[PDB]
Amino acid sequence: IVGGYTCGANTVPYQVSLNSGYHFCGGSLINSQWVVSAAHCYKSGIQVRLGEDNINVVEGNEQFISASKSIVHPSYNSNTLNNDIMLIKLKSAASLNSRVASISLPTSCASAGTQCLISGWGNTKSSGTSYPDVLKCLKAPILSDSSCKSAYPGQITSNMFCAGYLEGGKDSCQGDSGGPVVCSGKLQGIVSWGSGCAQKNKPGVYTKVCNYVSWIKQTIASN
Ligand SMILES: c1cnc2c(c1)ccc1cccnc12
Ligand SMILES: [Ca+2]
Ligand SMILES: [O]
Ligand SMILES: [V+3]
Repeated sequence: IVGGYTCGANTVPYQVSLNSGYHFCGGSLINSQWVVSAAHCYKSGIQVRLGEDNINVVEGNEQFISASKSIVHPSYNSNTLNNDIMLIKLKSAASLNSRVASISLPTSCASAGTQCLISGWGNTKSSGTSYPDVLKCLKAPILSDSSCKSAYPGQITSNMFCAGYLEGGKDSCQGDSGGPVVCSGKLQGIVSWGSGCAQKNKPGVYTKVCNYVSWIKQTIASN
């Protein structure tokens, strides 16, 4: 997260770190047994880390639970990043309390202009590299479909939305992938892609979670 702020420990209690020996992506806890992340975050050997603030120190609220199964969306296209969503089933159920809690799926899509909370442990620089140990946060508005399409002509599908600031300075970045975009208490986005980070006229692009609730529910119903 470039241009954000330190969230404060366990104030984003649905935020997960995906670990394969190291943090490589975020995700969102949607119930005691399932995490939503980006399909482009797929890898084998994932451990889900819940209750994290500093990802390099055991602070006392963590739950570390291995994935038993990962399910990339059937129509995920890694070339276009269309349908950039994946479900991760936990080997054992998370214990839900104030420091670890699920985030609700949407019933309806979010509106443009809605201020959302984006979070993660990604790069905090738009040029150069600096990775934070504690969870970073960013408040960012959903942008119009037309502004999004103007920013990335020929690249935005109906399963994507832009959020952020056309002036630059504030964005998600490398290592935030797969993490939440929460608007009015619903998981509306997943950190997907952009063109650099925090550049003028290049806002972040997010998977539009409201288009996947049927697939999520059906999948959870049978796995
Ligand atoms: C870890 C983190 N981010 C990424 C990947 C792995 C792989 C692909 C990709 C494409 C767009 C944005 N982020 C990532
Ligand atoms: Ca920790
Ligand atoms: O990334
Ligand atoms: V990334």
